[PDB]
Amino acid sequence: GRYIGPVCRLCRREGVKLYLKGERCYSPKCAMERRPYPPGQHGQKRARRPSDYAVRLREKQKLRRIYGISERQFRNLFEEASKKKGVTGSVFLGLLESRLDNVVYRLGFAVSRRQARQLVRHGHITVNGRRVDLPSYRVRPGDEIAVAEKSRNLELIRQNLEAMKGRKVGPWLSLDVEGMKGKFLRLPDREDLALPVNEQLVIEFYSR
Amino acid sequence: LTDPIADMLTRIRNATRVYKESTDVPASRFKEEILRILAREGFIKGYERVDVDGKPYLRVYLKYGPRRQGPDPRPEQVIHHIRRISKPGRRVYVGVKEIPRVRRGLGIAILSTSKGVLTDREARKLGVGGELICEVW
Amino acid sequence: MVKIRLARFGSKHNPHYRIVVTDARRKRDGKYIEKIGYYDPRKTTPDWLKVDVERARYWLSVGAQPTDTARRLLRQAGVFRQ
Amino acid sequence: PKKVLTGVVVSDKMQKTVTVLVERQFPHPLYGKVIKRSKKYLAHDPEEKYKLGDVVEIIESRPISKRKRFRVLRLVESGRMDLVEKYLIRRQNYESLSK
Amino acid sequence: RKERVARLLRMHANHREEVEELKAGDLGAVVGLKETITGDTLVGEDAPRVILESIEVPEPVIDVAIEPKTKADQEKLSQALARLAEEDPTFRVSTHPETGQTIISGMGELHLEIIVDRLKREFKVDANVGKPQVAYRE
Amino acid sequence: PTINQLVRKGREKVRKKSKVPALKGAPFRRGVCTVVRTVTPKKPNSALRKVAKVRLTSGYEVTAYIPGEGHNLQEHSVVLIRGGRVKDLPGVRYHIVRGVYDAAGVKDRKKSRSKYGTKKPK
Amino acid sequence: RNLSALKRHRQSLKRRLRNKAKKSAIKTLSKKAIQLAQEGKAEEALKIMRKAESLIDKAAKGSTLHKNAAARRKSRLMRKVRQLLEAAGAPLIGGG
RNA sequence: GCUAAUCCCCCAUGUGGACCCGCCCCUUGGGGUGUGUCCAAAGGGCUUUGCCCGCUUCCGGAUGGGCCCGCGUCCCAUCAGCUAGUUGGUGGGGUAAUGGCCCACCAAGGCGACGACGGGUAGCCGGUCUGAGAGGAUGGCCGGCCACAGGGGCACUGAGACACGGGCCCCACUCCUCGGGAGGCAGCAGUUAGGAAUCUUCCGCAAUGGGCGCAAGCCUGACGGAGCGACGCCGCUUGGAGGAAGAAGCCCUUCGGGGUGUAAACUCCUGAACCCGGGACGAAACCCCCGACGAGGGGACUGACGGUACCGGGGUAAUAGCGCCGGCCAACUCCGUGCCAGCAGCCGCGGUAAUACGGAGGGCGCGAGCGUUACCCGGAUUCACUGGGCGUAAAGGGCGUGUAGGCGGCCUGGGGCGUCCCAUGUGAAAGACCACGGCUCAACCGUGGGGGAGCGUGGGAUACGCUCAGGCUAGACGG
RNA sequence: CCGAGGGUAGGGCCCGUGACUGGGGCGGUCGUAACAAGGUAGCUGUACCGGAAGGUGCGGCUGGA
Ligand code: SF4
Ligand SMILES: [Mg+2]
Ligand SMILES: [Mg+2]
Ligand SMILES: [Mg+2]
Ligand SMILES: [Mg+2]
Ligand SMILES: [Mg+2]
Ligand SMILES: [Mg+2]
Ligand SMILES: [Mg+2]
Ligand SMILES: [Mg+2]
Ligand SMILES: [Mg+2]
Ligand SMILES: [Mg+2]
Ligand SMILES: [Mg+2]
Ligand SMILES: [Mg+2]
Ligand SMILES: [Mg+2]
Ligand SMILES: [Mg+2]
Ligand SMILES: [Mg+2]
Ligand SMILES: [Mg+2]
Ligand SMILES: [Mg+2]
Ligand SMILES: [Mg+2]
Ligand SMILES: [Mg+2]
Ligand SMILES: [Mg+2]
Ligand SMILES: [Mg+2]
Ligand SMILES: [Mg+2]
Ligand SMILES: [Mg+2]
Ligand SMILES: [Mg+2]
Ligand SMILES: [Mg+2]
Ligand SMILES: [Mg+2]
Ligand SMILES: [Mg+2]
Ligand SMILES: [Mg+2]
Ligand SMILES: [Mg+2]
Ligand SMILES: [Mg+2]
Ligand SMILES: [Mg+2]
Ligand SMILES: [Mg+2]
Ligand SMILES: [Mg+2]
Ligand SMILES: [Mg+2]
Ligand SMILES: [Mg+2]
Ligand SMILES: [Mg+2]
Ligand SMILES: [Mg+2]
Ligand SMILES: [Mg+2]
Ligand SMILES: [Mg+2]
Ligand SMILES: [Mg+2]
Ligand SMILES: [Mg+2]
Ligand SMILES: [Mg+2]
Ligand SMILES: [Mg+2]
Ligand SMILES: [Mg+2]
Ligand SMILES: [Mg+2]
Ligand SMILES: [Mg+2]
Ligand SMILES: [Mg+2]
Ligand SMILES: [Mg+2]
Ligand SMILES: [Mg+2]
Ligand SMILES: [Mg+2]
Ligand SMILES: [Mg+2]
Ligand SMILES: [Mg+2]
Ligand SMILES: [Mg+2]
Ligand SMILES: [Mg+2]
Ligand SMILES: [Mg+2]
Ligand SMILES: [Mg+2]
Ligand SMILES: [Mg+2]
Ligand SMILES: [Mg+2]
Ligand SMILES: [Mg+2]
Ligand SMILES: [Mg+2]
Ligand SMILES: [Mg+2]
Ligand SMILES: [Mg+2]
Ligand SMILES: [Mg+2]
Ligand SMILES: [Mg+2]
Ligand SMILES: [Mg+2]
Ligand SMILES: [Mg+2]
Ligand SMILES: [Mg+2]
Ligand SMILES: [Mg+2]
Ligand SMILES: [Mg+2]
Ligand SMILES: [Mg+2]
Ligand SMILES: [Mg+2]
Ligand SMILES: [Mg+2]
Ligand SMILES: [Mg+2]
Ligand SMILES: [Mg+2]
Ligand SMILES: [Mg+2]
Ligand SMILES: [Mg+2]
Ligand SMILES: [Mg+2]
Ligand SMILES: [Mg+2]
Ligand SMILES: [Mg+2]
Ligand SMILES: [Mg+2]
Ligand SMILES: [Mg+2]
Ligand SMILES: [Mg+2]
Ligand SMILES: [Mg+2]
Ligand SMILES: [Mg+2]
Repeated sequence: GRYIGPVCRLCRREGVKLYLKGERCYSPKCAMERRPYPPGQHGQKRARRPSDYAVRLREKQKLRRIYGISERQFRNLFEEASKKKGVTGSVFLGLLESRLDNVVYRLGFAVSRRQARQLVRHGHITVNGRRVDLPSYRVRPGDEIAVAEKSRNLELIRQNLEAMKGRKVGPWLSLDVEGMKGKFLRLPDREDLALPVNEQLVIEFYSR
Repeated sequence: LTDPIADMLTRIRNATRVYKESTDVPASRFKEEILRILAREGFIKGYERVDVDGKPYLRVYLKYGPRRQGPDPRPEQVIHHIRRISKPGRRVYVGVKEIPRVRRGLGIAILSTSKGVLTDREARKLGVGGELICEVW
Repeated sequence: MVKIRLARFGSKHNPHYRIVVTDARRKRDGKYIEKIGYYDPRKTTPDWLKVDVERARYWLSVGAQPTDTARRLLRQAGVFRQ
Repeated sequence: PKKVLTGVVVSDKMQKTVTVLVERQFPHPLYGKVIKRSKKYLAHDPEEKYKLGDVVEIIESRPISKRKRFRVLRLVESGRMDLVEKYLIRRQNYESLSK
Repeated sequence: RKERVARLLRMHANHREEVEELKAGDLGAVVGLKETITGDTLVGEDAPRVILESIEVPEPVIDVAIEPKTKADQEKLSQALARLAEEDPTFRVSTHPETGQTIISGMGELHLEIIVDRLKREFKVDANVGKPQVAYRE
Repeated sequence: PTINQLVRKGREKVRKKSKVPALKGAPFRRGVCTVVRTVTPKKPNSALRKVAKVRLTSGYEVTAYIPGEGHNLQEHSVVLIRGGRVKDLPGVRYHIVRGVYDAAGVKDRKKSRSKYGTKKPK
Repeated sequence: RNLSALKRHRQSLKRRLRNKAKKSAIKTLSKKAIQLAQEGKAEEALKIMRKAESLIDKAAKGSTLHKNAAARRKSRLMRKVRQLLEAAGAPLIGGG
């Protein structure tokens, strides 16, 4: 299945804070805030100038690990974006963003994709009325992604919806808080999202 | 002599790298038509029908860029490159759809066709094809 | 003799017939002569049936023979209405 | 259509039959240049009115014998023995190429 | 490995009866098994993967040397004394540490001299027999 | 070469030569051990490499390397082999596959146990 | 270990008899007429070749002969008889 | 020895057809015309002065074939000559039909360096895999064509076969009980053998399709489904949030410390599995009445998968492994060993302090998989058309002469073969591509769209190549 | 008449194998031919000779002076 392991060690190796926990990521108990160096016996040792391959690898695992997705599913997607028309980098990022378990997370139904995933899987998510429990559904523009009207009586969803009141969401999004509905308006433009990934380098990685 | 056309392109090629003012190639109406294009696209200043010991030739007045500053002042070339495609040993015959795009348009391709001796930009608009004579840029 | 027949396509538990004209002794899913319509028995799309009325008329006239359940689809699309 | 070919009689040494040598040209599938391939057809001459050197035309026809499937359509040019020479010399050149 | 039991058989005096089941504490034969050799354990395809006590106690108490003479049917000897070491588990095919010639270890003289002809009349092996050579010293 | 030359003669296609003929193009082949012993490798190495002589079902009789630390292969041992030569032993062009037939896996191997046929311990 | 193909077989043999016998008659009568046509016997030839022609066609009614074979069978017959009769005329009565 | 018919034959009728000969159109044996001759046929069913189902001859249709022709189709030239039914002719046999298919005779030809003959290997294509493309490789599954039905020969019946589950004969093998008989799983399952390796002696004719039948219906291992196998692709799970400047253990340590590590514990939340309930789409035709057995309208029967999917209620935190960590190449330290044991794809590593062996800790990579072996394409621009070379790196023939061949100066004209242009026919379906849509997604699957290269046909253009014609003197030859 | 094939006889091609044998590739004995004018410039086609590399004749090459 998913990576399903110790998630702080990931950030530490990447040297960038990947937001994989929600609440704790903002705490000063965040591993990154206390120990911004790679996991393992050799964390505090002077770095060796990473090779060109070394760069593209790590720049890819970043983007990969963020969305919490298998190298397989990730690769098909990338490859899908290459067959696709126009800009490979953006379209890849777009299709990545278009994943159900991600959209759910973008609308604050959950604090982590990990959590969001479980929400989709365990059923508590719907799409245009009817339930959808597959954490991979390419959400297309125009979709109403609410909470299960049969599962709205759950604190975890409530509290996470309780907080999502005023937050300015994706331009590609709209959020009916309280009523627990959500809409998917558009697919992202390049600028619309800022994440610590030089998308061009991932392309260069598979271009090997 | 076997290929006059190549020779012509070559008399030109040799002439430019030594920066000759002019250069003569023996005359043929087909060589004319190609030289016609060379001037009209600004690869040369033009040509003129001459005579050496009663033999019809064609003086080609070469064209170059400005003098240059630095350790080597030899001007940039106008005809950077010129080579035969179609040859007596192996003829090249593109149709319209397959006429190449020489150097992203920065250069030209010459082709002899049923409507005359045209360029790639030229034969395309007229929607034809023929013998891919040579390529220049 | 030349027939009007359903040639199964689709997949396992996803039937999707092509109403078709072919020789009787031909394999059910083999090379047919012409396609004159399709048929989705599950009815999972709005138009789960479409018959080229004009062409079915041509073949029907020359000796083409519909199957029992072939003409039902054909009758339903009114190839026999006066 | 009934295929029609143009070739030369290189043998009239049969009864009511002549051998028509037909040349064809085409670009090489990978190296482009035009190359000459040829072939010999046995043509039906029911009158024996065609002789060596006759540049003639032969038309696709119903079988006359084994490998006779062409009748002579018409004459185009007579006495082209020079072509006979070319075909004939090479055939004689083969005598050296033995072991 | 997983094995398909197909039919079930009972051997009588003058006929074999096909049966549907063999309850515990009962015996019979089974068709469809291919990898199962004697001394193995079969469990239901979702059953506790246990293994019965094998067997294992008697030790071969006669040993005789066999040499493939002249010479190259020692490889034709090997795949055919393999068809038998798993089916008649009694006899051993041992090669001596020092001066190692093959020592077909039998449970008896007759258990070897009826295995003697299996190799000679059924596996043919151009060989002649005798005794094992000694691991001497100086 | 001139283009006309190319039309006449053309380019010779390159044919590959199987580095493992005895397999009969199979992924693996079974065989019996006629001889099991040690052979010393060539310069600049020095050792006593464990190897086995094997008569394959393919008719061939080859010599095959035995990987890992320690083994149990003797004469008449039925053994499975795979491709891959040992650089230091000329004539050896195949490896015995550990943990198949009368070949045991390496006792007490913890790392990389699949290439040596050892089962995962508790 | 059984079928109705043997039935098909039993039938095949029975048909073979009818077919053979018919074809026999045809060959016998044909050559016979042709022979008379060569000696001519102009009358008796044509007199015979008619019962030949008939039996040729009568067989073609069934599976014995194909139409376009009997057509051939009849063609060659008459051409043979007539060409023969050309040596020593007097072709009477009627047939062709 | 008896006997019926839709079994066989004879006579009649002759729209018509078939054959010979003559004429007419046409042009290979196409279509008329007349004289002569030859040829048809079957009955059964009911509601019964009439329809149904069959029969016969002819013509046209439609679909399915036969045969023929152009071009395309692997390796070896250390295979260079091959051929007497051989090549053509005339006559005849034969066939649905051409043909040396076969036969008699006559002629002496036919093929081959543009590779005959011989040897090796191979079912061919749609496509598939790879590749920037050109190319290379490949034809499993599905679709089209071919070939075969233990090894061979033969013909019979038939619209169709020289017939897998039809017949005859020879062979080999097996098998039943002294004359003879039997068998043909390259059908569906299954056994056995071989092998590194490949499945259930399943369910159902409910669907679609096939043969027969007026119909009811019967048959159908086609087929629709089920089983086994990570073999492949796709989807999903083994949890989610919180949780110490951070327990125990283990590893490292300069003995200060560092690492595993928010990882675990523990807190709360969710709820794969399982439990109960409901429960399919695929199935409306054939059939019945009305109408007329038509058109049209109504009505009834039918589910192998399967009480399966799916929907609802309840509901337990609930599998992780494999490779690698000298360089290529991402991931480093301790101990053990000491050219031993061992690693290895290449360079190479191991000889006492090894990031290269073996364990450990840690780490990197993928994740119900990870690795390995074999093979194919790639990188190999390392057979170089795209797109390489040959003074010294491998490579100019020892030198001439010349055959075939490839190639060829200037001007004008004819033809239009290449070449180019447009139109049109073909380029099946599946696949590929783009678009939407159906299974909750995806794989899978459906519906539309785009069609190209190639060849057929029609028209068009004439610069270059071709060819034909006429002139020139700069090449070349001569005085 | 032809005809599966059976038989007789004589050829051709390819595969496997064979006492013995030729050199080849890979892992101590004798000399020192080549690389420095390698201590006789070297290489060379050929010829004869010698345990062995080699020597020498005739001509050739410079990749020697
Ligand atoms: S807490 Fe800080 S370190 Fe741990 S995962 Fe969230 S962000 Fe990365
Ligand atoms: Mg793209
Ligand atoms: Mg790539
Ligand atoms: Mg199912
Ligand atoms: Mg003839
Ligand atoms: Mg064994
Ligand atoms: Mg070493
Ligand atoms: Mg053993
Ligand atoms: Mg008779
Ligand atoms: Mg018949
Ligand atoms: Mg008939
Ligand atoms: Mg009666
Ligand atoms: Mg009667
Ligand atoms: Mg009559
Ligand atoms: Mg003859
Ligand atoms: Mg004839
Ligand atoms: Mg013949
Ligand atoms: Mg003839
Ligand atoms: Mg040829
Ligand atoms: Mg073969
Ligand atoms: Mg084959
Ligand atoms: Mg196929
Ligand atoms: Mg056969
Ligand atoms: Mg068989
Ligand atoms: Mg047989
Ligand atoms: Mg049959
Ligand atoms: Mg048969
Ligand atoms: Mg057949
Ligand atoms: Mg059978
Ligand atoms: Mg049987
Ligand atoms: Mg079977
Ligand atoms: Mg199956
Ligand atoms: Mg059925
Ligand atoms: Mg049915
Ligand atoms: Mg059944
Ligand atoms: Mg099936
Ligand atoms: Mg599975
Ligand atoms: Mg998967
Ligand atoms: Mg601390
Ligand atoms: Mg600790
Ligand atoms: Mg600590
Ligand atoms: Mg946790
Ligand atoms: Mg719940
Ligand atoms: Mg609960
Ligand atoms: Mg239903
Ligand atoms: Mg009524
Ligand atoms: Mg239930
Ligand atoms: Mg539920
Ligand atoms: Mg837990
Ligand atoms: Mg790896
Ligand atoms: Mg790598
Ligand atoms: Mg590294
Ligand atoms: Mg290792
Ligand atoms: Mg050291
Ligand atoms: Mg050490
Ligand atoms: Mg190590
Ligand atoms: Mg290593
Ligand atoms: Mg390769
Ligand atoms: Mg290549
Ligand atoms: Mg390339
Ligand atoms: Mg080139
Ligand atoms: Mg050289
Ligand atoms: Mg020279
Ligand atoms: Mg010449
Ligand atoms: Mg010219
Ligand atoms: Mg020329
Ligand atoms: Mg033209
Ligand atoms: Mg298509
Ligand atoms: Mg969709
Ligand atoms: Mg389509
Ligand atoms: Mg002239
Ligand atoms: Mg014979
Ligand atoms: Mg014989
Ligand atoms: Mg016999
Ligand atoms: Mg020999
Ligand atoms: Mg030897
Ligand atoms: Mg010397
Ligand atoms: Mg010396
Ligand atoms: Mg010397
Ligand atoms: Mg010297
Ligand atoms: Mg020297
Ligand atoms: Mg000398
Ligand atoms: Mg001596
Ligand atoms: Mg001497
Ligand atoms: Mg000298």
